Amino acid sequence: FLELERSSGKLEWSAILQKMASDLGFSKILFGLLPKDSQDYENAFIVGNYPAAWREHYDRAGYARVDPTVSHCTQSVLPIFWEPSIYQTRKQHEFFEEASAAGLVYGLTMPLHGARGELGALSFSVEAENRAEANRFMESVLPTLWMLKDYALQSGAGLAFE
Amino acid sequence: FLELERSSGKLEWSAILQKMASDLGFSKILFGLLPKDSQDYENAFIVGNYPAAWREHYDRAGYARVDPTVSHCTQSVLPIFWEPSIYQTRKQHEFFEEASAAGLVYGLTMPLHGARGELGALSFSVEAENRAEANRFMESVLPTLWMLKDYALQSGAGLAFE
Ligand SMILES: CCCCCCCCCCCC(=O)CC(=O)N[C@H]1CCOC1=O
Ligand SMILES: CCCCCCCCCCCC(=O)CC(=O)N[C@H]1CCOC1=O
Repeated sequence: FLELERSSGKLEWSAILQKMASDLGFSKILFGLLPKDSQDYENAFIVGNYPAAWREHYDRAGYARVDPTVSHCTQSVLPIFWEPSIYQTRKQHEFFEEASAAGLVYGLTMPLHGARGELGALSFSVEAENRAEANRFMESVLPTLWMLKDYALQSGAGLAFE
Repeated sequence: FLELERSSGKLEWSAILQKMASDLGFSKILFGLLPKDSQDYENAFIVGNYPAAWREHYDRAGYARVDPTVSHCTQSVLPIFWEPSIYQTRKQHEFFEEASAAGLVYGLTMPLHGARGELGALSFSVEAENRAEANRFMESVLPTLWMLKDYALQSGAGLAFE
């Protein structure tokens, strides 16, 4: 964990975080953070290895308003796993359909709530045969991810905002 | 963890929170929470089994402004262990002495920061022969406490502010 705070630049920080997650079985991650009282998702500090095309489409299509993982993070500090049942509206189902196309079917999002009011999300996406297997994979490393999201929050907020 | 969300009142919640911690090896705990922008450290939402005489003395002496765990919580999301070196000022050394006499020698504080901008702390105090062994035992249950502090913050801020 230490290496995240004693890293020095965003490039290096992002690599380390990507490697920690990868080491926990996750090939794709996203770390997004907004400062206090903000809503400018355009100017949101973003880190990880989501497909670049998905990221740009996401941002263009205003999907942050449709993404149930985002609304959830505004309302809780607890993780949300990407289950069909979180995608409820037609919009959300079509978002689900596209997101699954970019290779984001299975995963979870840890809400991020910082000391200085920072708001964010750390998502981990995993590859598996089915949901039952994906969930086993995630559940096995869940207490580590839980520590990791707070470590990432503290060090990344310092990067993004100091 | 669910037993915490499935409880109805502060009475029931506090009993569950205290029993979990005890089952985990911690004889004393303190769960304190404030709403957003609050500085009312004395008139806060408090739960746990610290000695009653300690709490009364603490608040009356405005110890939340001296107690290093509280100032750390304002700035971070990461745990502060109750190490000798965190008490640096003379006022903190006199605090440390008085807390040691309440039996609060070995422990850690988890900073709490909620979705609706809640501010607080969840403390766990352990009885051990020495700081070597205490840190050892706290090390070994830290991933569980890490998950637990967020489950307690999410359900806690509910009962307190709704
Ligand atoms: C409350 C946090 C707001 C600040 C964070 C920056 C704003 C938008 C950043 C994108 C967040 C996501 O992209 C969430 C995610 O990982 N969704 C998964 C689920 C299925 O496919 C996906 O893309
Ligand atoms: C950012 C938090 C401010 C609001 C939370 C409630 C208000 C203050 C309540 C008292 C907090 C403590 O009591 C902290 C603690 O655990 N101190 C240990 C360390 C050695 O002796 C102790 O008593």
